[PDB]
Amino acid sequence: TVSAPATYGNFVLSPENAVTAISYHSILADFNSYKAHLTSGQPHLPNDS
Amino acid sequence: MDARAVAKRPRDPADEDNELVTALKAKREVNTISVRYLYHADHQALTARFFVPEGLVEFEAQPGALLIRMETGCDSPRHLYISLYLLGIRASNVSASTRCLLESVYTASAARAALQWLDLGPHLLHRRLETLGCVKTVSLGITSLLTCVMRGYLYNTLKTEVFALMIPKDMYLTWEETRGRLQYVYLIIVYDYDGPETRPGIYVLTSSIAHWQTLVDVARGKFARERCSFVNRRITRPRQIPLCTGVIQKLGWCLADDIHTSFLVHKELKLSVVRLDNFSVELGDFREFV
Amino acid sequence: FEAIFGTFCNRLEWVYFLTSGLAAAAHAIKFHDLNKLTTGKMLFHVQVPRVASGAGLPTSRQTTIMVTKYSEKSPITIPFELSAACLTYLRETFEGTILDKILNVEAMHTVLRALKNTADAMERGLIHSFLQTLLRKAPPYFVVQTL
Amino acid sequence: RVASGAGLPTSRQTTIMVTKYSEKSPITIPFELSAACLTYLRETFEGTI
Repeated sequence: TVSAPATYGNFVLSPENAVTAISYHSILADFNSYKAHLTSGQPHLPNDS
Repeated sequence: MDARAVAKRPRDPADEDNELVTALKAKREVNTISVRYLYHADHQALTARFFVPEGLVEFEAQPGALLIRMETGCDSPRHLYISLYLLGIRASNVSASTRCLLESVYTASAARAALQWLDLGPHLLHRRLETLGCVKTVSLGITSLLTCVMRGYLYNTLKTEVFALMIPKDMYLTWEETRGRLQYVYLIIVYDYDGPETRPGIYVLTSSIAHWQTLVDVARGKFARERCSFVNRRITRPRQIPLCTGVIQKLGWCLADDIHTSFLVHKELKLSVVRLDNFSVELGDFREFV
Repeated sequence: FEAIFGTFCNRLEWVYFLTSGLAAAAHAIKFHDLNKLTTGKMLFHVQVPRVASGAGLPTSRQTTIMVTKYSEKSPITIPFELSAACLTYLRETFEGTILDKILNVEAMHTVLRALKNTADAMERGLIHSFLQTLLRKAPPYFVVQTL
Repeated sequence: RVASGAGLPTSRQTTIMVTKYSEKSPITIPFELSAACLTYLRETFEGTI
């Protein structure tokens, strides 16, 4: 017997990603985490998006 | 800007932390490396690294010698790094005994190829050669590593001892009987045009003269026979284009009291040299006089 | 739009001389003053038993040999490089703005990461050199079996 | 990297970056319905069994 995910995973398009897509023509996943970690001074990522 | 900052004494690398120490202090981390004091940090001398074949390294196993770059037009290695002592085997300003000794000691395969390349081309030694200052370490092998200074005071890594420069006795020349406490040392090449070959002489000259005009005046005074030979070949053999009975290059400043005479031993063979301990290298290019 | 997902930095794995099985073949002694000396000698004194010979035959003699063992030197080197940007930003600040803070963090992390990588490479080089000196002296199987 | 003896070559400190991309492959399938079935589904006539 084995445990498996019971449903599909949901990916949310953040509001900041909207302005980045409109102006910068790119979407960076988990952008708020990127900004917080960059300004905090920790280079190593928490985990994959 | 503020008055206190302007008036403050200059920054002190003497006791301020090195960059790696600053970083490891910042993160509060320690590596096994003895990171605090960097070797060669206070070194003023400009250092170059050169690779040379095993045959030429003899007489460089003793630290201190002039390292010369010679040209070869072949596609394969275009330059070969040669020592001043070996170069004497070609000069006509070497006694027969010393030339025989150098010919016996340097009989490795690679050396004779350089000697062939030196005289297989039409051009004189002047256009073929260029000087690289003084060499100061050995790491032997089928190919050996040399380290060399091109604007320098000549010293060991910790500066625990000064390294001298040695010149073979037959090449050493002086043009004054009394020496001022400062005098410069030059590399001198002169050519004999009377013989069938353009026979070159190799000289090293110590003089208290720094100004080019008077040095060239004295040189033309002493080398009058060679100058007359140049004029004689020019008049005698037309459609030939000789040039520059002698050439000069400036290489060194030294305090005259330092000069000593010493013997040098390798392969349990004995050579006679002149020695300059507290030496320094200043490099100019070759220049021609007639 | 063009979507860039999570960016990954390599999770470099550390290794040490002591943690490796080759350390059991080795004896490791640390010595802060090693730079000054170049000679290491050990000496062996052995007396070999002699069996008392029979009648008539030539007799043995009280006999010894003295032998010495010598040192092999094999230093190892690793270079690592820093650019002008890290060197100048590691010791300077410009108006204290946020971007300058980012640059300072990047420079400090770059130099310390280079130091960590160099230390790991030095440990790897030490174990490599020990294997080199061990293998260069080991003779093959057939000669030792014949012996 | 690993160290080497003096005079031997040494490995330069090196880095590399790689960018994997994505691929697209949609899927479709039709299903049919009968006209009589559709019209009986939509509305009913005079009530009979």
